[PDB]
Amino acid sequence: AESEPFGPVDAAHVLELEPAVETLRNLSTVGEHSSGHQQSTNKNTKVIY
Amino acid sequence: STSLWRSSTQSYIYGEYKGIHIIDLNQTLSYLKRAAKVVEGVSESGGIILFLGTRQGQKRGLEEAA
Amino acid sequence: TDAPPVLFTVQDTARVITLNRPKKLNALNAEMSESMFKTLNEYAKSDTTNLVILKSSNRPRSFCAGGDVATVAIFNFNKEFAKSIKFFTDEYSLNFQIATYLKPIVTFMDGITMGGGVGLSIHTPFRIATENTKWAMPEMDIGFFPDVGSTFALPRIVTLANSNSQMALYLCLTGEVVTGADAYMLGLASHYVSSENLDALQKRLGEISPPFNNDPQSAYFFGMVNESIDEFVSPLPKDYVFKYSNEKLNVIEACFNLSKNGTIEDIMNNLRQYEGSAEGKAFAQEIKTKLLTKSPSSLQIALRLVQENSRDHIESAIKRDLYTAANMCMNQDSLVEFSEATKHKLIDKQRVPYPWTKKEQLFVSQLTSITSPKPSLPMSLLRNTSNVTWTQYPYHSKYQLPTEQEIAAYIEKRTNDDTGAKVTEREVLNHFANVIPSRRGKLGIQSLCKIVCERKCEEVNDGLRWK
Amino acid sequence: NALLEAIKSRVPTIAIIDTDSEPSLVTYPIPGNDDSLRSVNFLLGVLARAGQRGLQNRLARNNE
Amino acid sequence: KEIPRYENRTIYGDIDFRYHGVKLHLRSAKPGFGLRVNHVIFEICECAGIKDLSGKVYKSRNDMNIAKGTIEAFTKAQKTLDEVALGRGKKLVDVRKVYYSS
Amino acid sequence: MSQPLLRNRSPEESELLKLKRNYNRSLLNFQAHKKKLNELLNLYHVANEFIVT
Amino acid sequence: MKIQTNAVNVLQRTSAYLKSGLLKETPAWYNVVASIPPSTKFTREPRFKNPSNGHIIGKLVDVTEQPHANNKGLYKTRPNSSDKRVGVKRLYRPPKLTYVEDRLRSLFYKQHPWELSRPKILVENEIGDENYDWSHMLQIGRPLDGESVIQRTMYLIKTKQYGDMVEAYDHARYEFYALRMQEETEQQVALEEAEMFGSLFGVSAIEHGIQKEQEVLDVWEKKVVEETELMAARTSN
Amino acid sequence: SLVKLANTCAHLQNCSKVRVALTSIPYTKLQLQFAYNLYQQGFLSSLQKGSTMGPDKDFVEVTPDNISTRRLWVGLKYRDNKPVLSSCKLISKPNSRIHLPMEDMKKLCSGVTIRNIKPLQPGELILVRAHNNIMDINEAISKKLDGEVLCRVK
Amino acid sequence: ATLNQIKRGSGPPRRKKISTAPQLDQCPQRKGVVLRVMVLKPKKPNSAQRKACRVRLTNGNVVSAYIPGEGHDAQEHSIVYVRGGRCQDLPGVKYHVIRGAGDLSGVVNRISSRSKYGAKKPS
RNA sequence: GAGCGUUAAUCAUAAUGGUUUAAAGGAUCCGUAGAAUGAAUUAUAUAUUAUAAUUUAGAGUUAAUAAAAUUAAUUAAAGAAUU
RNA sequence: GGAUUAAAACUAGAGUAGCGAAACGGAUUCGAUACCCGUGUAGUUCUAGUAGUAAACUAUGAAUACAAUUAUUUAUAUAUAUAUAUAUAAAUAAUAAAUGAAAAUGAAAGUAUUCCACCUGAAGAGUACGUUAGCAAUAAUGAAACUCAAAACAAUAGACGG
RNA sequence: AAUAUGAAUUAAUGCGAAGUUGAAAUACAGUUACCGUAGGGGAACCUGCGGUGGGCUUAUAAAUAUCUUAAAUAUUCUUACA
Ligand SMILES: [K+]
Ligand SMILES: [K+]
Ligand SMILES: [K+]
Ligand SMILES: [K+]
Ligand SMILES: [K+]
Ligand SMILES: [K+]
Ligand SMILES: [K+]
Ligand SMILES: [K+]
Ligand SMILES: [Mg+2]
Ligand SMILES: [Mg+2]
Ligand SMILES: [Mg+2]
Ligand SMILES: [Mg+2]
Ligand SMILES: [Mg+2]
Ligand SMILES: [Mg+2]
Ligand SMILES: [Mg+2]
Ligand SMILES: [Mg+2]
Ligand SMILES: [Mg+2]
Ligand SMILES: [Mg+2]
Ligand SMILES: [Mg+2]
Ligand SMILES: [Mg+2]
Ligand SMILES: [Mg+2]
Ligand SMILES: [Mg+2]
Ligand SMILES: [Mg+2]
Ligand SMILES: [Mg+2]
Ligand SMILES: [Mg+2]
Ligand SMILES: [Mg+2]
Ligand SMILES: [Mg+2]
Ligand SMILES: [Mg+2]
Ligand SMILES: [Mg+2]
Ligand SMILES: [Mg+2]
Ligand SMILES: [Mg+2]
Repeated sequence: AESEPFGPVDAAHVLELEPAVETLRNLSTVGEHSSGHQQSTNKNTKVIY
Repeated sequence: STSLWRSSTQSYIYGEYKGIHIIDLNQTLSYLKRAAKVVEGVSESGGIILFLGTRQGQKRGLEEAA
Repeated sequence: TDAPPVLFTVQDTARVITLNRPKKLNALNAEMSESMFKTLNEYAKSDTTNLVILKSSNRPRSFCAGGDVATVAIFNFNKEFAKSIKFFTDEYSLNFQIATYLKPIVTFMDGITMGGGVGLSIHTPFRIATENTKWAMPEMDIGFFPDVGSTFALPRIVTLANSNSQMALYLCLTGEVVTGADAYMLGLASHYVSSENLDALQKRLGEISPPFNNDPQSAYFFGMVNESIDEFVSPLPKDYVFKYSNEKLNVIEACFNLSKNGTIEDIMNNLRQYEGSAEGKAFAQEIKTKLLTKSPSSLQIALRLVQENSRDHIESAIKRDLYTAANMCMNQDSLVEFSEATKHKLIDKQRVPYPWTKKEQLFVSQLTSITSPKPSLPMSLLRNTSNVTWTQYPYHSKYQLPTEQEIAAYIEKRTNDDTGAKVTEREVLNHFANVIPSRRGKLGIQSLCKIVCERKCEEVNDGLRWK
Repeated sequence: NALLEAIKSRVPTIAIIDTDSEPSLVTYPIPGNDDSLRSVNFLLGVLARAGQRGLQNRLARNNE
Repeated sequence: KEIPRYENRTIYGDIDFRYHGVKLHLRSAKPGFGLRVNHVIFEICECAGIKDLSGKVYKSRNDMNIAKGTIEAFTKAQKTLDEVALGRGKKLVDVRKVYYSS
Repeated sequence: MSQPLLRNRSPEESELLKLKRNYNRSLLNFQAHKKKLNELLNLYHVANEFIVT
Repeated sequence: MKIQTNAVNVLQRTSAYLKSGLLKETPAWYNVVASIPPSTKFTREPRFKNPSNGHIIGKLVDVTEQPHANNKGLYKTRPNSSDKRVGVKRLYRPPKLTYVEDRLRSLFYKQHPWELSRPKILVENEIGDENYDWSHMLQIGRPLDGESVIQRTMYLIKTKQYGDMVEAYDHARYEFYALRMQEETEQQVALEEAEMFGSLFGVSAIEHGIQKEQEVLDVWEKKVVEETELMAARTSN
Repeated sequence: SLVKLANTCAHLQNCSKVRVALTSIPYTKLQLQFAYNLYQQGFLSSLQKGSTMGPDKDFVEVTPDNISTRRLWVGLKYRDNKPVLSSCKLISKPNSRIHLPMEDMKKLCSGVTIRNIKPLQPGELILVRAHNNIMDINEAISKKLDGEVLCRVK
Repeated sequence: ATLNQIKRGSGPPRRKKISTAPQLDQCPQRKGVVLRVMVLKPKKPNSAQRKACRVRLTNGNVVSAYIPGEGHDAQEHSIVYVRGGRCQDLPGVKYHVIRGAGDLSGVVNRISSRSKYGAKKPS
């Protein structure tokens, strides 16, 4: 519709992707000394030595 | 004559009478006013206005208009 | 399932709003007002809509016979005051949106345009009249006031005998009906177009678009709309004679010339003590008769608003009308008879005037209370997409016939120029018909200029003096 | 010939368009009888006076 | 002549245009796609400023008529988003462009 | 859009329709029958000029 | 001929020249055309009424609107073949303008053939200036002729003084005869009175005709003689 | 009838080429739904019920007595010397009907040629029929509906 | 063609190059014995004495093979290896004998394109 | 490039085709199958299909009124001329 | 699948003026198994059959929906101040748009939908072989190898034309 | 009986060079060509019968013309008159 608002979040839903701002934020928490760096969801595989 | 009709003019026609098509003067007036404003604008802007008419007798009108 | 009260349609880049209550003469209720108010906000945000066209589907019978006040009267009789205040908040908020709308709005006043209808057109710089136009403000006979911002518009747009809002007070206090060409010559209508040409004009309005990198809200596009309408204007009827003669214009300008603290009695005194021509004297008696068959309270309230909304900004004038309307439906001090009079005339068909009881002279404090917001009843106008206020219409002057104050300004300026030349009536006509770009060739412009000079200017030698 | 040259040269054109004439070949058509000298001279006269008023308004703005 | 260009790099959508015996099938392409088209069409796209384009020519492959047909297709067979929006009274949004907007 | 596309004939409307249609067929049959008799009458008037003996 | 595109888009083609830089200077017409856009739809438009007689175009009478029997005595119970043919073409064909006055005009000149011999000027002066009161036949500004009768007849039927058009027409005809007889006498008498005071005239109408006939009869005499001598020689063969 | 729909799509193309402002189409539920979608999408200026002779000015109830004489009247739009409704073609043809799941409709709107159907182009309208209702393909995808891909309008 | 005609077989003809060496039986080359060496005249507008040879292949097919290069030592009963490739100006000569294979020696004193004429590299 | 060439092969390289005049409308029509195609409204269902009811715009039947004297088959006649 | 299907041809029985393959003669010609002339058999005709072929052509399968004009006839209907006028169809002609390699098509060779037939370089070839049908002549069906880089249509400018 | 092979024997056809006997076709090609069919002839071809245009739509005259204020008035006219 001529007066319907369509923004980045709506576009993200149409393209079935996380918002571009979210992608930027997730890419900033990758540095080893950066905030948000987390890796624990994989510690669920039984191992025997 | 209705026999010489160029049907692309259909929207300007008011009707047919005595074997000819009658032009809708209400539209002629609106088109004439629009055309007149264009001539006035170009004249007021300093443009070159050329009046072309090659039917017999038109020269007098054409010369005075220029 | 039922036919919608207001119909919305697309006309190329123009959006057509059509009032669709033929059986009620397109009377405006809360539903209609709310629908139009909401749809206009959307069109303001849209980048594909260049202009809006407000018309009726009942033309030439009526465009809008006025707000639906008969229903508001029943609310008052049932103490449904919340319903009544909703009806006026919607209507007045729509009148404020139209006044401040940034895109051109073109109203086709093809029929009875009385009351709310005036509010739908008076606030648009492109208010087109036709032979079938019948402009009137018949509120004094129903016990109400001149609403829909008519106390801010009429004192600023009328052309003749309106230096001190004299003509504005004459129309609001007498409820005189103006017809077609007369409405255009008075300034009530910006343009005069034959009804037969409305179809063609509508199509042309939809086809025109802002050029290059200009939005439809630019002054450039407003000029384009004005030119398009002018191409459809036709010369006035040969026999047509203006409704008000100079003598009748002299009675209004003198008998309705009050001060900042004037009263309806002062007008009654002038109409009762007027001296001059026999026609003028007889004309003053006719006004006196009419003004004595109105609501004694409504006349005083109308005068108050005209003297208050003639120097205020648009938002404060429209807000003051909402307060007055609410302070009248809820008659706390039994000072008005709006509800009882409305039932006597509309709900019940009675030709005779309602016998008035509140025949006193309200004080300045009483009038202030009736036109001031009560701290217990909070009412505010709905927010529009423009949210702007101003003391002068931004476009009305450019595209209507000039007022008597604009002609005077040019005579005074020309008469006080270093040229040391003489101002001549012929030079005045030329300056208004063939000089101003937006007024070039404007219908009935030379006739109006001659009415002003023949009644306001003194011709001495080859010059003109502003009596 | 003249109309097609005007199109090629991007020159706006005005013309009287009779019922047997093609409207789209001109920028601003004027529907009307093109065979009578009275009709033509009437329409030409109106356009000529419109031009005159434009010229007079340009010469006036130069003076003042 | 001026030819409409979407994002000044490609055409608006796809074009199936017939110029005399030449059948032109032109498709718009993503940024960085390059010109993958008939050699005659390639040269025209270079001069016009088209960077991304795919297409195939069927039936006649006469160079002269491909060039003229291409020019005609770029002008008579394209419609800008703005022209479509105004004609239909609708808003047309480029989803890819909105996704990277503020 | 909400209006139904078709409204079926009410049983009463179908009765009046059948009356008119039966009348139309009957009137045409009667008018043809009377025309034939009027031709038989005009042939009787002239059969005195015809020879069978 | 194809609907042309390049005549109405001169502004847009010019704007591309200016934006690119191919054209350095804005043309004088450029601003004027931008403010006054050309009409570019060139569509065929339907029409729903004949402006002359107010006949409605595009209306189909449904069988529900014809409940009574027809002239044949039969009821209509189903649409006929004509009702089932799409009639869109009638919406676009220029309507034939008709006028009741045209029928009377043909009648008047059939009844009075010699009124045709009175020259009529078709060149108009100003149609908008005609202020005629058709309560009387004579009008200042126009001749007395057949049209005076027709307009008088219409005024009578419009004022409802007469009901039948024939009666109004006959009433107008007699008013016309009276005025024509007063003018035939004013001219005869004026000529008679002038001759009685010594007015002299070079050539009368009868004399003018004799002179013209002589010019023709003189050329005819020569040719006849010539062609009556070639025949004699050719026949001698 | 898909045949009737094919006739209507061709008819609209013919009328656009000559630039007639008003034309008529057969009076059926499918035609009405088809026209209504075009009207809401801005391809048609107006949509009125009427007769063989023209649009109705006042409401005329449709019954078996006049059903054979009913028509739908549609107004065509033209802007800037170009028709708004330039082309109108069927996707699902009478002799080859195409039913797609919602997953394949999403691919069609994403640039993927499905079952030889060229993908949706910018500014194009593709209509889908599901349970005898006609809707835009994007609306069918929103409602998770599977349906027949009827036609594409540009 | 209609949709049903396509269902019944109608369709575009397939494009695939056809074999021009049918006598080899889809083999790169076949051994043969020269039956008779011959000299043939090109078709116009060419003029030359083109050396050819009739050969009986190990599969029983008898073919005419062109002997390329300047000078050859092929005789009757010589063992030759035949490959595909026609002599354009000689109609009916659709094959070539391989120089430097069997009893056919490489071109004497060939300097350029030696591999095409069975000539070994000079030290 | 430790490969290069050549021969033998496979895939790709235009039906996002055509049939007055270039390859290509069957002499013509009738009509069977068609796992060919095909009206309208409503209600269900398991749904572009099925079923049921209802409808008359395609396709038919019978009359009435007007019009026309051709096309088949058969029989009975006439005419100018020729030998 | 069925039926009908020009001319020629064939099987029987009639007919046979004129025309007329062939044949035999007369001319023409360097020659003249021709064109022209004569005599003129089959055939051309009728009845009962066989056969199913033609540039059997609009070199254009059938059906349906739809799109801008004019002219001219025809048909039906309507009206009247009675002989025209107004309507709605059909046909034909010239066109717009559209289509097309163009010539052009023009209500289709346009916009669409449905069904059938048919085509896939030239030549070989509508031939060979087989099969089916027929008294027969034949008709239908219908290849491949070898060879070649051709071959064809519309249009353009010339040259030429007894 | 089928399939394959060779085969006495026998039929059709292509290309290549290259003359010979005629001059059939393309122009009115010097007898309009071609289609179907029949007969005849060194060879092309000739002849009969019907069909087709992919040949004649290439289509282009038995000629004959008239009266109202010729001007002190129309012809001039520059936003004037009204
Ligand atoms: K073709
Ligand atoms: K069959
Ligand atoms: K015989
Ligand atoms: K033929
Ligand atoms: K068929
Ligand atoms: K020959
Ligand atoms: K033959
Ligand atoms: K023959
Ligand atoms: Mg003309
Ligand atoms: Mg390696
Ligand atoms: Mg492929
Ligand atoms: Mg075909
Ligand atoms: Mg055929
Ligand atoms: Mg054939
Ligand atoms: Mg029927
Ligand atoms: Mg026999
Ligand atoms: Mg002979
Ligand atoms: Mg048979
Ligand atoms: Mg044969
Ligand atoms: Mg055949
Ligand atoms: Mg035939
Ligand atoms: Mg049939
Ligand atoms: Mg055979
Ligand atoms: Mg050719
Ligand atoms: Mg010869
Ligand atoms: Mg020859
Ligand atoms: Mg010959
Ligand atoms: Mg012979
Ligand atoms: Mg012959
Ligand atoms: Mg020839
Ligand atoms: Mg020819």
